Amino acid sequence: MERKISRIHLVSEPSITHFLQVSWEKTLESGFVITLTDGHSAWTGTVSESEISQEADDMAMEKGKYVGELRKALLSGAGPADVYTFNFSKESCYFFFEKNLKDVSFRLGSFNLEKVENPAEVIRELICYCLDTIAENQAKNEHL
Amino acid sequence: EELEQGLLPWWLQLAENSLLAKVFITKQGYALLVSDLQQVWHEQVDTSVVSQRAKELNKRLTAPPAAFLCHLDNLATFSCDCVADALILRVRSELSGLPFYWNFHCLASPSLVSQHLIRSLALQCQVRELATLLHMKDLEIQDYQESGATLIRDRLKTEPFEENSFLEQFMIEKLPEACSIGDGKPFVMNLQAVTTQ
Amino acid sequence: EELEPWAWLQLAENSLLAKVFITKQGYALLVSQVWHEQVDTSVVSQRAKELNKRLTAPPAAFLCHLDNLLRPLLATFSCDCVADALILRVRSELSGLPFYWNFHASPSLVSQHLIRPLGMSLALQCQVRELATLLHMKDLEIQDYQESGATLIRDRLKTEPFEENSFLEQFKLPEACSIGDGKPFNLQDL
Amino acid sequence: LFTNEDNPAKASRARTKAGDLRDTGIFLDLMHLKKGFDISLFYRDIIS
Repeated sequence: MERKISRIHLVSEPSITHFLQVSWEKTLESGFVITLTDGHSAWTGTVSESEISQEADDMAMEKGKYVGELRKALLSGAGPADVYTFNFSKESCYFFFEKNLKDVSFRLGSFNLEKVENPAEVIRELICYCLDTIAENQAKNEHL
Repeated sequence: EELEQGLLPWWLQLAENSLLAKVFITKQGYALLVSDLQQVWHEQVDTSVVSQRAKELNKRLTAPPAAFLCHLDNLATFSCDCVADALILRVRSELSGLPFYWNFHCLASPSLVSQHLIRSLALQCQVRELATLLHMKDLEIQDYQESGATLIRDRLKTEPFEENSFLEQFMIEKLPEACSIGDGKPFVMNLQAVTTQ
Repeated sequence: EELEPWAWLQLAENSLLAKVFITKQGYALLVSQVWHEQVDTSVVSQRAKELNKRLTAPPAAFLCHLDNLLRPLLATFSCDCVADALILRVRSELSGLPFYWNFHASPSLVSQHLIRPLGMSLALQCQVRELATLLHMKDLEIQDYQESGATLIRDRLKTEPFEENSFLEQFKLPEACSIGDGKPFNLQDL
Repeated sequence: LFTNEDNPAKASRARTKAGDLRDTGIFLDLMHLKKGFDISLFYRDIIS
């Protein structure tokens, strides 16, 4: 239910960023709620089961690596192992980040996101948690 | 059927039988040739059938046809979904990151593929080769016997024979070792597949 | 589909392997892929009698006369070979064959009789290897005769022991792509 | 005689000389020192 800070680097939108601040349930292999924000409009939504893996077969890659890669992309730190072009489309409210192997349009996950008005406080809390972790890590370094 | 007759070596072990995998996957399609020893089929491949199989074979399986086509071109249990006349064959291989959930809407055309695989003399050719290597070798054995008879390992010694002994009492109770058509006796051997060449 | 040695005829390299099983249910001829037929004995009797406009005889005489008498060992035959269909039914004398029977993806008998002999081919290669390794008893014997026996050598087949290298050297490459259709090795019943 | 495995030209002359000595009235005895009944190949005929 917590929000994990993942600033996916939008190659298509270098100006309007997008953070996949996932608010996940107690599940990883099934549909996990992934939440997104841009700076002036957040994209929340509930991911269903047996549909997120249809695009995984569209991706035509390994399962199990799918769950771990979803966790890596959703949580902090984009995974070097399977780099996806972070095309968080505002034109469709569908943050698709895809590894288009063999030069073909292959989709990764069915994320039903909706545009909202005021993500200001949510992004405030996001970066506040980031820098609170930074401050506690600094204090840990001091006493260490 | 041109993508199979003009497309044409092992022995894929399926759920209930072991069948030779005489399939040459290309960028234009792929048709698996399986000699089930029960039914003649027609393995056909098209972009539409690949697309539909990939998209709706399983609720969690959805892929474009070009995906399977190309990633097989770049290419461990096997499940059998057979109706005894229109086999929708399932080649569960390590493809697309999953067990390959695929539908071969099948064997191939009877005449040409029967000539290629089903329908030899080469075994009898080795029979004459062994006979020639044996034929006057017995004469050399009699020459040795006339010259002398000493032999350090005389325990391992017997008179010269002919292959007729094996043609009489070994061309029986030996071929029946692999004679029934069920799952299939190991067909991974018998490369010299002479009819295939 | 009642009873099901090998008998074969040379023409067009077709699947027409002229072996017929003596049976009361018509023809079990494998000159066909292989077709199959199941017909009542009586129906066969009056069918042959109707197709024979000169003499009516029980089918046993026809079977015993036409089993393996004329076709295998030794003027155009009645070959209506459309889709590999050998319809040899003409009510006349064709090389003295008084067999008049209206001849009509059928892999039952093909799989139990034709696909297996390419199933039942592994043991023949096994026996080939057995002959090869039996000839290697001769190898050690001749080696000891020529090394310690001090014997007289014919010097014709004083050859190194048989090997798979020698197997591929001898194997005959033009017949390494031999004609597998039904040709002997009639005698191909083994 | 004692040896773990059979070593063996040399083998032919060795077997011939062993047979000659056995003819002269000489008895032989040996077991391989690995243990089972596996290694007596080069001395199958040498021993009685």
